[PDB]
Amino acid sequence: LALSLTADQMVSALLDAEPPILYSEYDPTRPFSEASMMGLLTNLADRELVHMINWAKRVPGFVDLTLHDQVHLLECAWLEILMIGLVWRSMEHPGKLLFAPNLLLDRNQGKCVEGMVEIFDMLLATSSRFRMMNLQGEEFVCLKSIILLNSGVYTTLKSLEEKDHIHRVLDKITDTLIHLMAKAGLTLQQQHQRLAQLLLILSHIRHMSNKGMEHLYSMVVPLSDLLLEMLDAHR
Amino acid sequence: LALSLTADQMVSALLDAEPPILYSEYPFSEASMMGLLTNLADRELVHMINWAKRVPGFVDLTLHDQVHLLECAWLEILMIGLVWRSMEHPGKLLFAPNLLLDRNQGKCVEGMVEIFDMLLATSSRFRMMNLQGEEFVCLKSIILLNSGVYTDHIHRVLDKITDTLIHLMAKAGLTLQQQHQRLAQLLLILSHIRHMSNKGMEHLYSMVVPLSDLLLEMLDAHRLHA
Amino acid sequence: KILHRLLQD
Amino acid sequence: KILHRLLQDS
Ligand SMILES: Cc1ccccc1OS(=O)(=O)[C@@H]1C[C@@H]2O[C@H]1C(c1ccc(O)cc1)=C2c1ccc(O)cc1
Ligand SMILES: Cc1ccccc1OS(=O)(=O)[C@@H]1C[C@@H]2O[C@H]1C(c1ccc(O)cc1)=C2c1ccc(O)cc1
Repeated sequence: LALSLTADQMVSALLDAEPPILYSEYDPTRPFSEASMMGLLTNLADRELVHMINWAKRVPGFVDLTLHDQVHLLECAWLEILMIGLVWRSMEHPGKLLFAPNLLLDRNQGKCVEGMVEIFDMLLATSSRFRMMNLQGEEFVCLKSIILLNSGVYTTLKSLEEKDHIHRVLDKITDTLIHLMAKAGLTLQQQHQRLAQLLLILSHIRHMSNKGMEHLYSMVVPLSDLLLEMLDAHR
Repeated sequence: LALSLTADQMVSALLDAEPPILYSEYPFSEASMMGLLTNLADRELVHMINWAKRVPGFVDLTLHDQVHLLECAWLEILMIGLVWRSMEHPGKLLFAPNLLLDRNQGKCVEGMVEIFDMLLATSSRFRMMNLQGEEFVCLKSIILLNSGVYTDHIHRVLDKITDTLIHLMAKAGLTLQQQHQRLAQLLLILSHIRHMSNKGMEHLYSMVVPLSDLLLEMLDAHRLHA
Repeated sequence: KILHRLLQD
Repeated sequence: KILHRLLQDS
């Protein structure tokens, strides 16, 4: 239904489906605490989720899935997707995480909430890693789509049918990535290398998500009803 | 030195360094089941450490760096080996030649069913793709070096292993398009293996067994951020 | 099932 | 650490 897309068509599809960069509520007059910091992040993430759900609908191949499968992928990949978006926004702000245009934080402000500075450093390291490889927006939207379709593809005779379609879509996104790198004047070992480099970072993004969610489902500062629902999927 | 290797020399080096397939101690309660696995995993850890030393580029790292990679990747490495062993045994997990387990046996331990199914899913996924041993040893080394690097020399080596993987695929007669597609399919699986590892250690550092002083030392490395 | 509802616009 | 020993071990 959407496998007949050329690479260029895949790209603009992804680029036009991009969610906006939302703003926070801070307010640098409030002296900031663990509770205020957490509130800001929770309010922000919660609003992003609404845009994320509607973005996913515009990811090629996603609506061809049953509602059950759609629910599962988002339940598995939401924080991963928030994280890579965070990392992407922050590419031009070294040593800083741009949660919002009005919410730019350094690792010291991450110490405000316990066990968050570790993930903060990882997010920083990823952001710098992207800046170093000079990630492109076209490459980014592809990466983010890959996270959505891949994070929960495994985790009936009909359940195996949906899995194969997703694999077909993922392969189409791979081809798109290669296409992009080729047009940038990269060699071929370079394309393969860069491809491998990018996909390996998804492992780290998954790692940060798991460690991130591990702390989040131990809790003070009321999570939103949608956030609680997503969070509940990972127990 | 590892950078000077050829793709064939890379594979050969990696194959030759393969740890042996250990046996388990000759029904299952939650304690005995956990006992067998802990013992088996404790013994495997010793060979993994020697295997790591023979991974091209790994000895070039400081001792601090070597310890760090091993601490992060040990369960991932145990997991990909298990999934690989269970290649030709659909529906079963081959922990050892004398320890071939299925879903129902995995229900003996609280929370292990979920990881078992994932492990089984990864295995059949390897089976469906016809994962070759040459590719397997490349993947396993990548896990060691990539998990966790962001936690430059390593990336030079990572690029080298990538070169090796493509070189293997080109050997098997895959077209260019089939080559990057298969490369991507393999690295995306590593994302799931990372996931299985994280959920696995979530439970591991809550538990009954004696648990090795070395094994608790590997577990303590992940507790520091619980 | 908010996610379920929002996926159904 | 015990891991330090094994990595330097023969
Ligand atoms: C690990 C941890 C400990 C304590 C508190 C939160 C923790 O999770 S964390 O890894 O840092 C995470 C990362 C990042 O800060 C957290 C967070 C987030 C999401 C929901 C929520 O209720 C609170 C925080 C982040 C984020 C937020 C918005 C984005 O658009 C993108 C990413
Ligand atoms: C998540 C969990 C819940 C309850 C008990 C253990 C749990 O961890 S788990 O994810 O399944 C894990 C996977 C697999 O079974 C566990 C396990 C292992 C390792 C050490 C140990 O002391 C106990 C178990 C596995 C394994 C073992 C040896 C191998 O060569 C390869 C893999």
